[PDB]
Amino acid sequence: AKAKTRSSRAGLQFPVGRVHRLLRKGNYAERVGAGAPVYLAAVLEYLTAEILELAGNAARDNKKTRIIPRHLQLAVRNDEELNKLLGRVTIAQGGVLPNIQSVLLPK
Amino acid sequence: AKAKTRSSRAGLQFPVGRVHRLLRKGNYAERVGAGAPVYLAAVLEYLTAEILELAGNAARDNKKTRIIPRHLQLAVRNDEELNKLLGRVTIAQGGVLPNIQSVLLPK
Amino acid sequence: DGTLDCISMALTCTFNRWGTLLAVGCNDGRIVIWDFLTRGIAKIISAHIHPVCSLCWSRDGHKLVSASTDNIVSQWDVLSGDCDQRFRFPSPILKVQYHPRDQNKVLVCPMKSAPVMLTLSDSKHVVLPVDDDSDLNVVASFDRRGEYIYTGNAKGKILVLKTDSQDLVASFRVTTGTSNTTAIKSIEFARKGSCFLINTADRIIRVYDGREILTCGRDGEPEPMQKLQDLVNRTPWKKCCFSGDGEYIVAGSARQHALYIWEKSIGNLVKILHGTRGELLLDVAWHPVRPIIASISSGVVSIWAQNQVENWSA
Amino acid sequence: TRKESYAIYVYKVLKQVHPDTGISSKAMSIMNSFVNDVFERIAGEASRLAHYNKRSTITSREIQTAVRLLLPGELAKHAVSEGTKAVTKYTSA
Amino acid sequence: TRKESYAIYVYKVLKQVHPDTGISSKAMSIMNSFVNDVFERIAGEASRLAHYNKRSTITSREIQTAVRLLLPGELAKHAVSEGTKAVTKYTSA
Amino acid sequence: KVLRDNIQGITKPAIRRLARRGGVKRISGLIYEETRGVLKVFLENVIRDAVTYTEHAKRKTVTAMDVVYALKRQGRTLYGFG
Amino acid sequence: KVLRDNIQGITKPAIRRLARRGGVKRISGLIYEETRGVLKVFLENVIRDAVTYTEHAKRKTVTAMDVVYALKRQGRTLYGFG
Amino acid sequence: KPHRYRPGTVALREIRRYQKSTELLIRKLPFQRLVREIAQDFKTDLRFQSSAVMALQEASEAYLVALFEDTNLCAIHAKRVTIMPKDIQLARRIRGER
Amino acid sequence: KPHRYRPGTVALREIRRYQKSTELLIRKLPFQRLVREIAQDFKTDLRFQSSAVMALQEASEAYLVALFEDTNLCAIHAKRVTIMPKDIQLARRIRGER
DNA sequence: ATCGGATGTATATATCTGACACGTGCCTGGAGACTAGGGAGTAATCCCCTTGGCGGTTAAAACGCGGGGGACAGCGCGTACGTGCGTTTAAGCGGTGCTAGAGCTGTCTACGACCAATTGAGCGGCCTCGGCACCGGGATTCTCGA
DNA sequence: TCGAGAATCCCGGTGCCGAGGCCGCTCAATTGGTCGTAGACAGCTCTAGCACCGCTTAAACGCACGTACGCGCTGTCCCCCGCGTTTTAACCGCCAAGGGGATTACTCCCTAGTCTCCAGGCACGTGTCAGATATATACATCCGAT
Repeated sequence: AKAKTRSSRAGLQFPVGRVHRLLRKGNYAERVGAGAPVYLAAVLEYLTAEILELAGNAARDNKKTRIIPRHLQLAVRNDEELNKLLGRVTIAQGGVLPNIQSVLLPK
Repeated sequence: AKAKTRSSRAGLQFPVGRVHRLLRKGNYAERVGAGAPVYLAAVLEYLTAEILELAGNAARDNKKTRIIPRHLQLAVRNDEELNKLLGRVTIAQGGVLPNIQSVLLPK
Repeated sequence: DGTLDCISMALTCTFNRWGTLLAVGCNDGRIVIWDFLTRGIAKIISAHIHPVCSLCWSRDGHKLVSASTDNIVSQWDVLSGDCDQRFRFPSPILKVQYHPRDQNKVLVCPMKSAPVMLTLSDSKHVVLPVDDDSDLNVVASFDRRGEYIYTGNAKGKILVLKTDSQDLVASFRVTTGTSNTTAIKSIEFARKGSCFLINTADRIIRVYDGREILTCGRDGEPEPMQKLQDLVNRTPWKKCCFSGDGEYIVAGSARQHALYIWEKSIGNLVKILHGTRGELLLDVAWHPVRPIIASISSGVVSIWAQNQVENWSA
Repeated sequence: TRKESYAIYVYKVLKQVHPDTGISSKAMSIMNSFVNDVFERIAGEASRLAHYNKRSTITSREIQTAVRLLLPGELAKHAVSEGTKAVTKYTSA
Repeated sequence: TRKESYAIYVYKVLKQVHPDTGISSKAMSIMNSFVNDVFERIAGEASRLAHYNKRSTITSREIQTAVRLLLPGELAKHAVSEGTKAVTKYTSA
Repeated sequence: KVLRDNIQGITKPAIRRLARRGGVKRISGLIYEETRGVLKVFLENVIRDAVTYTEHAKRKTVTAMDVVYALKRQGRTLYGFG
Repeated sequence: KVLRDNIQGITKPAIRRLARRGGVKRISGLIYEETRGVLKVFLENVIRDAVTYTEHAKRKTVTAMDVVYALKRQGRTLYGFG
Repeated sequence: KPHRYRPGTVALREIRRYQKSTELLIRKLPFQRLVREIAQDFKTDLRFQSSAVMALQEASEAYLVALFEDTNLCAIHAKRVTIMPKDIQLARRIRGER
Repeated sequence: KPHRYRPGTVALREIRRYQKSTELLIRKLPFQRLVREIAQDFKTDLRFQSSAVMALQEASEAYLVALFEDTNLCAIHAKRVTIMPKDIQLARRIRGER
């Protein structure tokens, strides 16, 4: 009767028990494997780390401590693979990255 | 006690029991309602009737009996609602409805 | 960058050991041995009346071999100008080649027959074998070391045999990208080491190294040291060969009357000497010890001087 | 291996709407896959909607709403009409 | 009513990535919605794959295939490496 | 308490600022009301689906989740609200 | 039995007939090989996903269902094969 | 001597400013009344959560930004710098909105 | 006196013919070898069902037809009748393929 | 190309907050422990479909060959649109006020789940014939120099 | 601008294999019950949405006006269409080996399901400081006189 959360067993910061319960009661399959929630929480944690890295980078670049939606937009737009992941997704208070076309410049 | 299929009781041609089995094995809910497969068979029959009527009209217009994929594609493209339903769909051997732009015509 | 108007009716061009004499088998069946230094005639030997399809210089630059369209293979000398040998055999010849290390064996490639190595001393000759048994258009060439013969069939199959025993020391059917087969146009060599090249009919010159070829032996999968072609025009080359130093390789685009020189190691295109658009290029060769390129277009000889930076700035 | 399909039902519906009209096996397979795709889309939308309402039983109302969502306009109108009529016919017995 | 979310976990991974920085409530809601969306994408792909293989047990291999399908290139590579490491650490308990 | 004819709630300078955000330099007048139609058209899709969800929910108002799902089923999913 | 460099399997007259089907009247040469790239690019998506499905199937060949699912997950579903 | 910038310069400056900024470029209450008036087409006395209404408005605003983006693209492709209704119709046609 | 049609007329006739026709406008074996060569990027000795290969080829062919369609649309919008690589790039950009 | 000037924009400082970090008590969902069953893994076999190759045909790709026509660049223009200045309008805040409907809880019932017993609808497999693919030819119809 | 000439429409005839009707032979659909529970309904709550007031003011409407960019026309000129020849390799038909695809039969290790327990997560306060707003300043930038 030694208590220990499954997230610690995987050494992650996402709730493996919660995602396992959700995959169970979410009607995706008759049965759910044991390591599948661990793997899914792992990939979710990796994706969150990847996006939050660029988010905090842009926030520090703008001298802002708390990350704002604009920083999320800049992060997901500057990255190539991340933008390809969210190619048809919009963000609240996201706006558009600064982008001026070539000919539009004065001459 | 004799047995009659539900489609006969519903006055339908599509297999109601087969749709019920598909819904059960499809992991769409913990338990499918009684009238849900009947309703689904009904709407599927209506859609098939519409598309096949248009296809047969096109085939009779082409002086042929055997409905070929070309007739199906032409019938699909010759209806606004059906096109919007299948705009993201590619039909085999379909080609494109005969269409030429304006300026491409000589003078 | 030059021409030779005194030479007319040209069909072939070959270089001697020092490359100072160009043998021109003329349309009227004569051989003009033209000297490079004096830019004039070194010898003229009226061999026959049939156009010479191919010539080949001796290792010591003394003997020469003519192959007229009369199905006649003959051997002559540069100085005497007398017919040392003359023989007739059917299936007119496309390529004759002296043994690079021997002055008796000469390779001769007939149309409807397998290549035959004939002895200059006596009446002995060895018929080279055939893999696919239905070539009917086959090329062959002696190796640079005078120890092997590469034979290319009409279906990409290449047999490397020993120049003496003609035993199977290597064999490989080369791909064509599309994994099909292709009739071998030419198999030529360089003067240095063993790096050689194969010009095919699917417009891909393959720069191979004969060491790995001999190493693979049976059912080998050899890949060329370099791939050469014209990506923008897709020109089947009538003849391809190394430069004088061998580090560069020249190919003769006959359809558009030009010469294309690439490298060997990296194989990048050195440059393109595009001749006059009018004529039809037939033959091409490079001076073995000089940066000179002797081409032959529509029957007349043209010269290309890759002059270095001097002669105008010193 | 018994491979379940809808060919016979498409044939019946065709004979109903078009008595003396033929159909190719290729076009029959296209129609079968089209039925399968429409059924998949409708079932997925209905399941998502039912889950959004924290329900667990896909019923006639769910399918009607999913049809109103997926088909545009008069197609959806005639579809809901036919579905209601079939539901009435089945429930009457 | 305890309407759950992923807020605390996003906060934790943020602190472990950048301790000095913080995050607003709206940005946290965006992160929660994005997590839910990508997780539902992966779940749907896994369910579709399981149905395609007629298997009723979603396991780690299904998630591997789903993430290799969804995430592009190097994202997928790093994600599958992290997932394999995590599942190996967990199974070695 | 009935609303009508408020399509002009979107104004010419508002559309112009929106186009400026879109990087547009010069705009013709015939665009503005034209754009309005487009905008309205757009709503007639999502708005419809929105109420449809509420129609199934047997409720009488619209939640954020409703419009999020409506945009999702239209391939225009939106984050920040669930 | 190894294949390579067969991108020219698509030919200029083939692309031209395809464009004619697309109703194109006049075409520049710089299109042709350009188009090739596009085509190749397209495959690098679906083809990839294709083998991925087989990768999960622990098989060694590709079935029609595989490429159908690959096109489906890319919003380009295809009928006629399941 | 009053000073006036050349045309487009003020437009470019406003473009930079708005690309940098993030707030909504549409007045709240007019858009809300418009949403109510349009929803009248489906059922009366339909209420709305304020947050839901601004979410809808901002999603549609971002869709409008995107649409203006491709219209600008087709315009600069047409060797022009002024968008025209034909360009918007072309963009919506390519996107598959008709 | 040899006869020659004006340019485009034969092109328009072929357009009508191919719009009427339905067979594949790409040779089978070259496309199949291309698919094998491209799949070599993921695993060797990968076999393919013939029907699967023609299904892939025809789906990609229809995608190419669609792409040429919008390129034609942007071209006729640009007051031109000759498609250009910039037009294809614009079409793929609007479709969201880059 | 240059310099003075106006305008707009980035900055520092003040300072003022309200959203935000976190500390807490409590709940319930997640971890532990245990039991059943059976989907998945293994192996062995059968076989269909794949890959491979060869030979003859020609439809088709490649190449080239004139030549006319759309792409494009320049030029002119005038109309429509940015821009700045006004005047005028509802937009935004917040403030209170009413309550209609979300939103929660508690039933109790009617409604599938599920299990078993039963069997004809449906499906692999088998003839079989005629609509249709192909074709030969002849009339028909679009186009291009007069 | 009317014939000449080339590509298409169509009519009739030939022959074939796919479409279709039919046949055993399952097994998945039907029917009858019993169980446990999903949610329909009733009822109570409160809060968030709805509506009006008023107040200030940023923002919208309209005008005047310069002006510059869409548009239209000329002229050139490349370049791609068009059509002939020449090449090839796609295709198709056939034959071959086997290799993984698919199936079936065992077998069990894994997971659903159940009960117990407690502990991390979550609603809810609580200071508190990161950033939002104003102001004055200092600099970067466009633009006209030169």
